[PDB]
Amino acid sequence: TSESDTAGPNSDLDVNTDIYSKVLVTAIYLALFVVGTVGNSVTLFTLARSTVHYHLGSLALSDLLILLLAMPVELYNFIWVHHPWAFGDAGCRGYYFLRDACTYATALNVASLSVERYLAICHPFKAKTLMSRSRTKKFISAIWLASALLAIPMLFTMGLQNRSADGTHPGGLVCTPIVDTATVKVVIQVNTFMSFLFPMLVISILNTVIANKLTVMVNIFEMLRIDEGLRLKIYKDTEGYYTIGIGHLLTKSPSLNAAKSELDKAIGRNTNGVITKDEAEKLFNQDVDAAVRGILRNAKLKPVYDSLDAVRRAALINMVFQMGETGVAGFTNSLRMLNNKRWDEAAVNLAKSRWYNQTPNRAKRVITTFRTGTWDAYGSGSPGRVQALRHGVLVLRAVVIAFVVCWLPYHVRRLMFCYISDEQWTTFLFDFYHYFYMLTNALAYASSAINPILYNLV
Amino acid sequence: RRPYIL
Repeated sequence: TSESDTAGPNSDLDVNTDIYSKVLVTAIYLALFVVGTVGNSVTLFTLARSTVHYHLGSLALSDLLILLLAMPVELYNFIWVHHPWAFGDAGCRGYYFLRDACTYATALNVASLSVERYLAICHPFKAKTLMSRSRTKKFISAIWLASALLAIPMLFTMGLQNRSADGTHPGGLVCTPIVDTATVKVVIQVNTFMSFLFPMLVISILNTVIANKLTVMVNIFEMLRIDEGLRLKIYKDTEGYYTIGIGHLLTKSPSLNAAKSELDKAIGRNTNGVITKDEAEKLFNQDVDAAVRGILRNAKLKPVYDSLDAVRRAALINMVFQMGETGVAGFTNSLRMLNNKRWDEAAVNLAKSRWYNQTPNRAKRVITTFRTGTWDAYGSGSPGRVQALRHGVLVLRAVVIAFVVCWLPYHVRRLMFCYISDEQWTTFLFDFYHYFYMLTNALAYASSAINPILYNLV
Repeated sequence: RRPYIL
């Protein structure tokens, strides 16, 4: 009415958020937009010049698109001027489509980034030969393609709507879901589960598995470098064979030139019968996963290996390294004792075996490891290598913590929007929801500035 | 009054 009143009967759409909080959120938003712009750009710019950056570069793009596309509009029509929507029906359908499609791309990348890491650390014989530049290329194109398909429902759920008390007005046009609560409910759930819960489970599970493998590699390194011995020259095995390094069986052929011949199909130089320390650990890392694979494809060794902690797994690998998959699987009562976590019982029975009599000094160190779950029988260890272990664990935790700290309140807010029915919305829940809106999204935007810092420390 | 901003 009036045609002379601009702010008409739109009182039911008003939001009572203070201008002081608006100033604070805008300042917080300006800080996040500045850091996130440079951080994601520098990561994206320096990339254009080991395919683990293709995922990092993909993540660096999606975080930047969130700051450039969704942040300005939200700062105007969702923070400062809640109504009316100043971008039309096409803008209403387009904004919520892109904001969700890019949110998927970030969440799916964060998951896919840790998937490649899991395939790089926990499985060295399935990735070194199977991943190509072409596979990783299209794998990322599928991430963006699936993210755009999952955001298609937003083109139908959202839309322009006039909620002014007057039949017609301009100040009543709002960008709100144009479907019933049941349809809004289903759309928000599938969105919430797919992005939030799929990564959160995939991120936290795979990262926990990565932390154990890295701890095993730190434990198995010193245990075998002490018992098996590190020798940079060719020496004769106890059984009369040619070995080198950390017990790298070269060949059973008695020809020394043939042993020198095979000694460098893996090393890559001519050497003339000598290798370096860094080369020995490369042969060691290959010989370790071979023992790990035989343990995993064995049904008599895997249940024991799974129930053991990181330290006791190294003791098992220590035994598999010396005797083989069959020789260790010959132990059948002790493995069941190790499976029941009866350490003192298993420690005594192994002291009866032939393997304990052949190498008494080493067997006690392996047995003592099964007793205490610590490597104290091998000393304190190398502090330089063991600290890099502690670094990577906290980084894996940071990736999990940042994803939940930044995106849990965001999805929780949208659940409030559709699950609190009409009868439960008091005046306080309305004002809280809009103050709650500022906090959840500032945390959501923070991931666009935090990720270029975390994932560039990996 | 349910909110309209998602």
